[PDB]
Amino acid sequence: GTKPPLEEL
Amino acid sequence: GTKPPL
Amino acid sequence: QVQLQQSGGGLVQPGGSMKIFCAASGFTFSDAWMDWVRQSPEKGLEWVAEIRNKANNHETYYAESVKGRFTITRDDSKSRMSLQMNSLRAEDTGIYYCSGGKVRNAYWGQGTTVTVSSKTTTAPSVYPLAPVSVTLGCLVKGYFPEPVTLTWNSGSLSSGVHTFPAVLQSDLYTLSSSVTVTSSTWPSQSITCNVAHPASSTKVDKKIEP
Amino acid sequence: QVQLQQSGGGLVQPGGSMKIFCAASGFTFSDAWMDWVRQSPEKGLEWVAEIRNKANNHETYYAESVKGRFTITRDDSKSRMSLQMNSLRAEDTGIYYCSGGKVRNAYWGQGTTVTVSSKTTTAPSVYPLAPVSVTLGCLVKGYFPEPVTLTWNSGSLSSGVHTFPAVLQSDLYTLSSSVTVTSSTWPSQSITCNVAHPASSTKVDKKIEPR
Amino acid sequence: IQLTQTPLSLPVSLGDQASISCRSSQSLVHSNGNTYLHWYLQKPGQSPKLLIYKVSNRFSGVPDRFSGSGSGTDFTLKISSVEAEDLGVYFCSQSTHVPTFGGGTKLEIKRADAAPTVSIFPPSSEQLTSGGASVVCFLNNFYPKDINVKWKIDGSERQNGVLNSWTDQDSKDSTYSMSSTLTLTKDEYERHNSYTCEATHKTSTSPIVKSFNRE
Amino acid sequence: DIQLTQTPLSLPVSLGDQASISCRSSQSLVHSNGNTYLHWYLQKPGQSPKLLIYKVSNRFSGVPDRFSGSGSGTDFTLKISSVEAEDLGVYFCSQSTHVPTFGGGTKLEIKRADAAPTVSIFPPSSEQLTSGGASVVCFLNNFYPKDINVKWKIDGSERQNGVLNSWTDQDSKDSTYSMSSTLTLTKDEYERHNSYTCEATHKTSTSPIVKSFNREC
Ligand SMILES: *[C@H]1O[C@H](CO)[C@H](O)[C@H](O)[C@H]1NC(C)=O
Ligand SMILES: *[C@H]1O[C@H](CO)[C@H](O)[C@H](O)[C@H]1NC(C)=O
Ligand SMILES: [Zn+2]
Ligand SMILES: [Zn+2]
Ligand SMILES: [Zn+2]
Ligand SMILES: [Zn+2]
Repeated sequence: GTKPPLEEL
Repeated sequence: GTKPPL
Repeated sequence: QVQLQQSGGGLVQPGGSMKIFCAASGFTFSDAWMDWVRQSPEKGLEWVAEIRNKANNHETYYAESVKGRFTITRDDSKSRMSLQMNSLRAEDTGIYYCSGGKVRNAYWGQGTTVTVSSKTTTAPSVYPLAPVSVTLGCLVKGYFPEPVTLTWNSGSLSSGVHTFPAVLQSDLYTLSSSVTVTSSTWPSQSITCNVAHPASSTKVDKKIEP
Repeated sequence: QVQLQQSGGGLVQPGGSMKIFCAASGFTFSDAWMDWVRQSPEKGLEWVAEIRNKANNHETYYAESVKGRFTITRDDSKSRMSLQMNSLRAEDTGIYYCSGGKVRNAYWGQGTTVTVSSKTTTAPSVYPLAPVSVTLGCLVKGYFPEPVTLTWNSGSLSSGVHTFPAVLQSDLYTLSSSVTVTSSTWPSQSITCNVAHPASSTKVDKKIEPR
Repeated sequence: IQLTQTPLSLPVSLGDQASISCRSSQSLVHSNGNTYLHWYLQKPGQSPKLLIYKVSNRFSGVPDRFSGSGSGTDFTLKISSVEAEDLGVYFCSQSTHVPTFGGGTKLEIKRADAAPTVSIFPPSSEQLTSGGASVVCFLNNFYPKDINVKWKIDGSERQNGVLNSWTDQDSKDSTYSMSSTLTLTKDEYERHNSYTCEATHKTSTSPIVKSFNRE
Repeated sequence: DIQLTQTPLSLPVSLGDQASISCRSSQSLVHSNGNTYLHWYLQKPGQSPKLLIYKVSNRFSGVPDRFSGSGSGTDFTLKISSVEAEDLGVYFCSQSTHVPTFGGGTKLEIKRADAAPTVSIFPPSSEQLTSGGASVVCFLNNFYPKDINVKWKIDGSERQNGVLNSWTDQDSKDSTYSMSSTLTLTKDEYERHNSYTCEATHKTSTSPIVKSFNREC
């Protein structure tokens, strides 16, 4: 998967 | 028999 | 009430440029993850581009097939985003949806049409269809591009209406609509067909005459 | 070349639902008259349902045994049809063939199995059979449902092989295979039994060792 | 990442359950522990609308008739007690990787079986005086969806210059409607006088026939 | 209904010779439009059915003209001149004049010289034993004709409970058959005995064909 937004890190 | 295709 | 409303599409020639817009209300725009998603007969639904939260510094990403030609942008103060598209080609033709939320793809606008072209924009001819209980018709022939809006009695007559999807033959669309009503309704009550083809700036009312 | 490829088969509980599909290529599908035909020991070949030509408005007809439970579906633009089954019965168990063509039953696919049973899926035990020129074997015991595929040396060993049809026993299947090679071949050369059981997503290798 | 969605078409009776599959070409399980598999419904003439996100979370407003399950590469949407307003195209989507969509599954509502009401319409004065001729036939409120329309001019079949268009299924009564437009030159139209629209449908072995005569 | 009946059940034939198959319908196949919808199919081992002939006598494309069909009303015949090995399988007729029904099939066997089975016995694997189960296996390979009788004897005494037999279709390649017999026992009775014997009686041998082992406790 690709880098998620910071609220899903 | 039964109704066949055109 | 969350709302997403797309505007700006239409016909452009291959190799041409176009900007489409999305305007929102009903939520904190700066918190929302936004996407553009298009739909076409071929390919179906494809993701086109995205732009992230303020918290994520409005980071952007593009589908492979549009990378370099499209530019997605947003303005949180105006609750707006847009997509600038250059070197458009036939395969970019489709319905483009504005979509987003805190949840991502939570809400979707009605979409806007991007049609890439060659053909020349053409006003429709609108013909009334009087019968030879009773059923009437309206025929909207020889126009381009999509869309037209067709209504009966300004939308007041919707019970018993069937409006059929535009079909394209040789660069021109035709569509049609039927309305079925009781015998003591028409021709005592006037029934008319309202057609609008924004692209060619045509508005027309055709009264169905016995 | 014309191919009819079935897919979607497997194990289903009685009372349950299942969809199988058939993908066509190599011919003009909208012109084609299509059938589903099933095969079983307890009934041999059985017509199940048909779906006619575009010319003939995709008219459907069902065998009386499945009328109301089964729905046949077709998409000419995607050269595909399906069979959507509900309230399945033990008696629906069988190999389901996709068949069609301009001429009708002109072509048949390899089929997909439909097994209607409350027995649960069970991976097989794979046993190497070393001998006491030379014959070796592989014993594939205690699985459900069918099928497995058995291979000798990842398929590269096919001369002198006999693989036998599975037989059912107290809700379980067993199958076996023999391979005959020259004495100079084994144990000098490694020979191993490869067994796949799709329903359990298992794939096992058992080397035949001298004992 | 490929999302393979099955079946293409799904006829189901009101009150029955329907089940829709999509399988991915690789795990949808993100390294962060979440599975980003979503379901949408696009009703006729509307945009897609989110039903379920992250496998099984109903978005706000969505009834628990709709439920998603599955893991890894194998996912299912179930709709119990289907109602006609449920009709339309369902899509799965994944955004664990670069976002992709399944091909769609069209939910179709099972219906008794209904013959079309047919209507034929000669060219309007207005089109004629513009020097063109379209004849129109409406086939309304039929089921099932397949229907065949034959145009006959002076008894003789005419199969070029026909444009056909079907509506989506109407949730109100679960039927379809269909429009057929035969276009000729004005001069060709005025060279004949018998115009016939023949509709062949499951519901009868003999076509429904509507006609007019210029004479 | 309309049952179609095929006759005979099996048909052995020498290569190059003609084979003849019959298919009777429980009623006339002559349709109200003058056509007779009677089709013949061949199912080779491991394959699905394949159309040979449709509407009584019309060879589908690809079908060699050694295959030929004739008949009227309720009486139909498939003839196969110059039988080749690759012809073996099950021949089916079906009718589609009415709601489609299929025959029971007719197995074409290829007559072959005569061939004795190669027999192989296998004690349970240590793997299976180290899981508290015991199966003894016997392969009987490459034999003709198909009729054969396999017995298991344990310490001389025949055992028929717990036996699992499997045979292959005829192999186009050499026209022979092969068989697999599996005797399964609890690990306990397996260990209670030590003479294990796969026997087999076949045309090709005067006395039983014996393959035995003794357990060395
Ligand atoms: C990873 O980044 C890509 C950029 O196109 C997409 O936004 C994708 O959905 C992201 N994956 C997740 C789990 O957020
Ligand atoms: C008549 O219709 C039935 C419908 O199941 C079968 O298709 C049958 O084969 C048809 N008969 C002919 C001669 O086509
Ligand atoms: Zn910004
Ligand atoms: Zn259809
Ligand atoms: Zn003419
Ligand atoms: Zn071990």
